[PDB]
Amino acid sequence: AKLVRPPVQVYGIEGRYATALYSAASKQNKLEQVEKELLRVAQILKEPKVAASVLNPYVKRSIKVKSLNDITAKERFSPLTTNLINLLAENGRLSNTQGVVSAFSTMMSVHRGEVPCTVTSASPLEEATLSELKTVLKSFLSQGQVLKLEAKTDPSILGGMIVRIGEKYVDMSVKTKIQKLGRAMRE
Amino acid sequence: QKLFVDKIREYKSKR
Amino acid sequence: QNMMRRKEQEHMINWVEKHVVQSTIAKCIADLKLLAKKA
Amino acid sequence: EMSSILEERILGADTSVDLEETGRVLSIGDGIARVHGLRNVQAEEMVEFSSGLKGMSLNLEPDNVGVVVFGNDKLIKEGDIVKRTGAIVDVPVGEELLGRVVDALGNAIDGKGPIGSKTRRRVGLKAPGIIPRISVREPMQTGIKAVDSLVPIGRGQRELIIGDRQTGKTSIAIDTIINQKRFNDGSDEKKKLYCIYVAIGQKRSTVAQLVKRLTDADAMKYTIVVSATASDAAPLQYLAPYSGCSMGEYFRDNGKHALIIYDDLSKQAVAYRQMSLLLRRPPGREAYPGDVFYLHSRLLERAAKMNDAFGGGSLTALPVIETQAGDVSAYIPTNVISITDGQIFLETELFYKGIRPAINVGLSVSRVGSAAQTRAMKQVAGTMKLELAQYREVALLSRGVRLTELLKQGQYSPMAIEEQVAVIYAGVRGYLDKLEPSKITKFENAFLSHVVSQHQALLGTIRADGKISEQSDAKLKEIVTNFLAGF
Amino acid sequence: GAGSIREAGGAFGKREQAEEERYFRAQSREQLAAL
Amino acid sequence: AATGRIVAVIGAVVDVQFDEGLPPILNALEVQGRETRLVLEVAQHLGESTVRTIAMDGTEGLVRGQKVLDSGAPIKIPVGPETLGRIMNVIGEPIDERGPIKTKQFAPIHAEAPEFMEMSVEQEILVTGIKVVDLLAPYAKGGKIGLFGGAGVGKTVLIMELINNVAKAHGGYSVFAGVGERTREGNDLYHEMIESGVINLKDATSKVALVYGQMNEPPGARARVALTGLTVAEYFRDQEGQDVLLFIDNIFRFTQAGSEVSALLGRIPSAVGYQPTLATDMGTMQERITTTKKGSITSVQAIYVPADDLTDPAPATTFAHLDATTVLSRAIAELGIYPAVDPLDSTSRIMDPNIVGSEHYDVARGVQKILQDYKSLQDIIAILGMDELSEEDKLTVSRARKIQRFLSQPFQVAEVFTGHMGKLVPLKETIKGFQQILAGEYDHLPEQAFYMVGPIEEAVAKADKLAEEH
Amino acid sequence: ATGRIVAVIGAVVDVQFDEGLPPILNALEVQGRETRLVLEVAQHLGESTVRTIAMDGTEGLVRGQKVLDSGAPIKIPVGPETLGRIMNVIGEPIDERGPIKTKQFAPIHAEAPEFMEMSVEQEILVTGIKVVDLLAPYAKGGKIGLFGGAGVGKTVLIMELINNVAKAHGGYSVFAGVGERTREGNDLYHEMIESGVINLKDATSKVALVYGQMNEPPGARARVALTGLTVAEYFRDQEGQDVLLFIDNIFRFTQAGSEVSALLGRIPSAVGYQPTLATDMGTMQERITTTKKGSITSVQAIYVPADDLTDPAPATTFAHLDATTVLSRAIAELGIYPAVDPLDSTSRIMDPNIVGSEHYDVARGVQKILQDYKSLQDIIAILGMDELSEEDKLTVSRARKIQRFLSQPFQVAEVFTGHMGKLVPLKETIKGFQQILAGEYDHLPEQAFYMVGPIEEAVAKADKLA
Ligand SMILES: Nc1ncnc2c1ncn2[C@@H]1O[C@H](COP(=O)(O)OP(=O)(O)OP(=O)(O)O)[C@@H](O)[C@H]1O
Ligand SMILES: Nc1ncnc2c1ncn2[C@@H]1O[C@H](COP(=O)(O)OP(=O)(O)O)[C@@H](O)[C@H]1O
Ligand SMILES: Nc1ncnc2c1ncn2[C@@H]1O[C@H](COP(=O)(O)OP(=O)(O)O)[C@@H](O)[C@H]1O
Ligand SMILES: [Mg+2]
Ligand SMILES: [Mg+2]
Ligand SMILES: [Mg+2]
Repeated sequence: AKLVRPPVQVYGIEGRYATALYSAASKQNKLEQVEKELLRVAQILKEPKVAASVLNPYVKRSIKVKSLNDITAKERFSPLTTNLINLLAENGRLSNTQGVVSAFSTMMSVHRGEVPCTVTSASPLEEATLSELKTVLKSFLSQGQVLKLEAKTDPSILGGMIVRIGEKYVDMSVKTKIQKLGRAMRE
Repeated sequence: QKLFVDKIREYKSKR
Repeated sequence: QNMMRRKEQEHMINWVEKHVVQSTIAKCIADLKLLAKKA
Repeated sequence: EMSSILEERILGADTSVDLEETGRVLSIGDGIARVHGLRNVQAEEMVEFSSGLKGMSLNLEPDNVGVVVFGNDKLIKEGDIVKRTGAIVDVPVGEELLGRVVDALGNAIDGKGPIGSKTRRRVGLKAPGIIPRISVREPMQTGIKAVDSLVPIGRGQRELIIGDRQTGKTSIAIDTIINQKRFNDGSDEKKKLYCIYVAIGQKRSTVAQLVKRLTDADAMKYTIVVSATASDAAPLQYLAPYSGCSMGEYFRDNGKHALIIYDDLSKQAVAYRQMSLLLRRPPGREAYPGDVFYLHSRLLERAAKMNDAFGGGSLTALPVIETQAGDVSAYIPTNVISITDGQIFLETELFYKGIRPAINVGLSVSRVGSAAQTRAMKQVAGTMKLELAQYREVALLSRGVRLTELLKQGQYSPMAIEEQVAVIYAGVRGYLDKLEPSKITKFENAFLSHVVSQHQALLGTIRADGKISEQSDAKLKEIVTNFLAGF
Repeated sequence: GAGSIREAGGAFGKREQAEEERYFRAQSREQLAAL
Repeated sequence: AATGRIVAVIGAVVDVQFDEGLPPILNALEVQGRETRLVLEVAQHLGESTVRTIAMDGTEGLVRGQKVLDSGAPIKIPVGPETLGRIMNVIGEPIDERGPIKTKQFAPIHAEAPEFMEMSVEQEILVTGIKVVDLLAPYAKGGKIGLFGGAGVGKTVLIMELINNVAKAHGGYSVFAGVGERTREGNDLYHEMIESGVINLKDATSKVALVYGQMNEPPGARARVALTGLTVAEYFRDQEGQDVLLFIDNIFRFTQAGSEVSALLGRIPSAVGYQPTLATDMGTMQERITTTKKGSITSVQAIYVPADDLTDPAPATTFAHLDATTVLSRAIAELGIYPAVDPLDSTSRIMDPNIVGSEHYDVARGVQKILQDYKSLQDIIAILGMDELSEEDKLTVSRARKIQRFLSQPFQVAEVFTGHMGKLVPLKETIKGFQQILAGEYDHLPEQAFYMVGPIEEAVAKADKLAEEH
Repeated sequence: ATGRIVAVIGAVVDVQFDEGLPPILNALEVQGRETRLVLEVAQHLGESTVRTIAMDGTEGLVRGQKVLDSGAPIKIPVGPETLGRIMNVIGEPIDERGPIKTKQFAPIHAEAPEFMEMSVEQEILVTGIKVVDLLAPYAKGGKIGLFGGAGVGKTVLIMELINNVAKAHGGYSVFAGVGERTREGNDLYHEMIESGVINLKDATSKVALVYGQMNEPPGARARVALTGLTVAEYFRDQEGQDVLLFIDNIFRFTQAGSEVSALLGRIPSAVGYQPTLATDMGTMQERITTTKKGSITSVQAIYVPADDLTDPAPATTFAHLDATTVLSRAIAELGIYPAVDPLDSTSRIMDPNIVGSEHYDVARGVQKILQDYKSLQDIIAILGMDELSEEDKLTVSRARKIQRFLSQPFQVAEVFTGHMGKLVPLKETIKGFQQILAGEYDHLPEQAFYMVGPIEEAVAKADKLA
């Protein structure tokens, strides 16, 4: 058959496996339960016992394969999650498990209209004006998109606002303004 | 317009 | 003359900028209003 | 000044801010930034870094964009914001650049203010096709005897100057640039040639000395000097020839005649090799990229001679190539020899034998040849070429020695075509097989002084007609015999 | 690999050309007299 | 038809991802949303539903995600008698500014070579009019010729002389394919053919089609324009059974452009930086340039020899694909002899006493023998001196120099370089003149009387003139 | 900002910063070393990881060791206090005379002077050496290069130039030892101490020494040239003095760049050199220049690998010099010292309008006769001396006399040749070579011109041998 492209494209082997599982679950209407299951297996594989066992390069492959199959049939996962963990275990990509889960999570995020928006100021600003900022930046979105804000403060901009929504980006900081007017005053 | 006035003030102040 | 007119002027252009950084929350409000005008 | 620094250098500054599409620097090293994002950036598009820098988007890979940096990558950090410009790389073109020294992007580096340029022009445009061109007929006068006589150059031709280090290539180009002064300030409009000099990878004090030489001879009022010196980033030295070529294509497309010197193209090839190796592109011979022949051919194909339905413009190119130990069979020399319409071979053996300019007339070629000469110079130069050949196979023999000592010329002394043809006349008609070669140059100095002091009407008729008529031939016989008696 | 002295083009090739063509120029201007 | 998306742009190599309907290799793809027409030729299937293509034009202004559309077939050019007198580029578009080329049939530039049973063994000597190529390395009617030479030796001048002579004395719809050469020469060729009636811009009776991809085109165009010209010639040979002429200049640029895209195509280099697929690609191209039982294609190809090497992989590989090779030497052109044909390196496959007769073969072999013994005597002349040689050796060296001069000939297209009248010498005059110089019938004449003349009659006339004037 | 080492491969150390990634060219300090180990940031790799280059040895660096970012590039002490002192790549005193008490510190990574600051004056600098002054004269404020293979006389010639020009100078001098023998640095230090040039008792010292030698890791050998550059740049800009900058050897800069580029993950260029050879060489050489704020008379010894003058490093460094003094091994075998190749050394002030018509004519005639002798060499070697015409025999005799006369005994060679060092003024050089060209000495033997000063000494030696 032919694959379905996720709304975003992730690259590397992590991206290959994440796109594979997205095309797998989208063909069966199971994206959300496998999202939960993959976050769960991330928790499971950051276990000290299991991480020191399967990330150990001199442990034989089939041993960690059957260990993963055991913990996967114990956790009562979907057949898609079982097949993914088994396929990662066969190819030897247990180090890439959390990379794959992160790529799949960001695929599901951008699938839920979640656009990453970032605002920057010299010092932390009001939360009321933060809600105003959220509502105003919402206008730059289509309906069906969601605001996921991250307000970091950078006192080097001397004031102003540096907003980056997705990849669109407006620079209202006064530092870049004095820089622009200074290069205009010099030339 | 803190930077409109400043560039015209500070230069006028430079006078 | 052109030698003095040059250096004195570039010293002038340097005075103003390290002076304005020495010298106000209406900008954060102005930035919110100017952002709505993008549409 | 006292108020003119704020009045419009500030109040008029276009301080608008707009929603722009951006990316984010993943890594940065050796002037190659890998930008994540910029989903809509075009290939070979100029982008702009958050620290005022500029860069061209060369590699469009699936996960990142390989942005070459037009400057110093010290100011760029990971996580910086790369903003689009929306336009492919372009330079300012116009007549205002005449008399300026600019860098590879068209910015003034002589401290004389901004260029008052109204129009801009891409650097990677396409050369004219087959229809817009016409035959190369008008002569491009260099003022060098050996060139203008045995290796004549037309308007619209691509003549390669090739030799080892310190043999006289830049001097040939500088003489060619200085000589056009007589035509540029004269009356006939379609004899004016606006020179362009591109300095690629040269030392900066060398370009300063060159600008001083060209302004001492008042030859800068019609010359543009694009300079991407050795301290400039590799993309700037790679872009300088295309910027200069667009500045000349401006004239070529508007009924005027231009001349462009790439000094030199070996260093452009080296800068391109570096810029492409750092982009992880596989190397070829001598680690050069695979498409370096394309790099030079798409540049030397834009030097054309348009027809009259397109204005009759022109653009003559004089690429320079440095060879290592006289090895003309190298990669880049053979590429550019295959591209151009002829060569001017310089040798160090001939250079140290007193033959300066050390133009090897045996190897020097002009694929257009006689079609790019005035009638009088053609009449004398045919016999001069044949006699010089005959001497070179038996190295008569005294006539050949006289002719070679006639070809010798000083530096920064570009003669006129009238004087050149008079000298080679006095040389080939026999009036010099009586002197000893150690006084030949003395004779020509004194003879030129006498002729330009007394016989301006004969030279005026030479300049007007273009043929050495029987009247002119007889009068010139008179003058040369009487002076030879005087000498 | 005969003719290599002329194929190289050093000192012994230039003098070969000179010797040969001066001899043959003399012979040519002498044969133009007998005609 | 399928619809793809650009996913990578690195120079002249473009990766396109097809979510459905992967296009076969060698198909042409039309990038959507451009000023002019940009065609991508599929080169590899990279897996992951992605192909790697080569661009036939510039790749500036291309965006990742730009939509590409599969045409379903290789680059199809317009073929027919309507392409006569016109100029077209690699993708079959008019570039002469005379409207569209309205043919009724379109032929893909990627086809198979004729099989073994479709071969022809007939060999008829093609009289040229040039003394050296007619005497030593004669051409065959229907054979691939080839003109080797470095830069500035006379490959283009010789191919223009051959066009002049043959394509005017011909009645079979010649075809010129300009592959990666100067555009100035393309304009000169166009106007020279227009003035000489070979291209008739009015009431079309033209007998030459033109196909031009020049030095300014990306490597894709310079690598496929030879195949475009080849396709036009293949049509003229197959669907009309005519005797066709195919002039290619220069054919080295095809392999050079292949080499220029090889590195980016993802292939380990071979020797001298060439692609690993040099020989088989050159063979796939050159095996379609052949005389079948359906027609005939007399193919004159100019072959650039980089830095006079002749052992470079591209010339050394193209030698085996020819019948009558004509190598142009630089040391001979530096003697003022023109054409610069090297008599001791040119070769023909019909130089056989059962093909050119015993007299022609014996005269050619005697010329080559005496020139080789001249080369051998030059060393003794170098170190001893011309004086001590025997009168036997002196007379053989004189005959050799006179044969050298007589091999030169003034061309009708080289008047601008020499000012001399263009001479066309029949075959029998050539054979007789060289026979008489070998026999010694003109040992009393100066060697400078044979330089740049026609038959031997003009040689003795020049001797008389030089004798009276001097 | 505090990072942790995550990789160590030779001189290249990767550091992973949890916050505040340092810019390129910054100087990082490794924590827990007996001495100061400075890492110079070279690349950003993503993942909040930088790839540095260590200025000292990297033995004992553990994955996870702490690294602090200083916030600025490598800063050396500049001023009039560095005169008479020795400092290493990072600007620390290596002469056991205590700290260098300066008031200002200058980063070793500065921008080259712009185009509008270049000066164009080309006055001649007389050295006292025959072949140099005659055929390839130096210029005050120009860039000079002494090419040459292994063991042909680059160091002897640069010590002769120091003897003749440095102590006879008015301004200041800077000697940057870049990847050469440490015993030569000790010799130079003690020679300058005995000669009063370096004074350990007061502040009348006239030379600042900067030394990173061939026993140093490649990072130090790549940046010690920049340290010397920075000292000379201070003496030019902030003092307006006329500085002399001697660099030996400047090829080790490129060689160390290649050594580290091997590990920096870069596709190599020709002869295995870094892809950034010419660009790094340009960013270094465009700082060694005379501006309209002061002059820097730069003499740089340039090693030539395997005696190949077409090697990428010398072939690239040719285009940066105003006067090249190419030494030769074929000439050095003949005992002709200095081994300067007369038909390969050039100068941009070899110009009649600059040096005078007399000087220009003498130089060009000498070069023409040497080229004629070179053209005759083949026939001379095969068919013997007899088969030359007598004109060719006279040309050969005069050319061999000129070859012997170009030789000269050096004042620095008073310990391994015995002959007194001759310093020939320019007038004596021009006069002697003009006389030899005119035929005034066709009776003296050629061994009478060998290793003499002016032409009168050649005449006296000719008389003494008879
Ligand atoms: N026609 C000439 N007559 C006399 N001297 C000349 C002539 N041309 C050049 N020279 C001298 O020979 C030297 C060569 O300088 P030039 O810059 O012209 O050569 P080049 O090819 O540019 O070498 P490079 O770029 O490597 O320095 C110069 O010192 C110049 O003064
Ligand atoms: N038959 C000839 N007679 C005189 N000159 C010639 C002849 N053939 C070539 N030449 C000269 O040699 C030059 C080479 O031109 P060209 O045909 O373009 O060679 P190529 O294409 O191989 O580089 C010509 O410009 C011309 O001056
Ligand atoms: N001008 C000279 N006079 C006498 N001997 C010399 C001279 N130059 C070099 N030599 C000899 O050649 C040797 C090479 O010395 P050196 O300058 O250290 O070569 P390099 O530095 O290029 O390796 C010296 O030991 C010296 O004996
Ligand atoms: Mg130069
Ligand atoms: Mg050709
Ligand atoms: Mg040394």
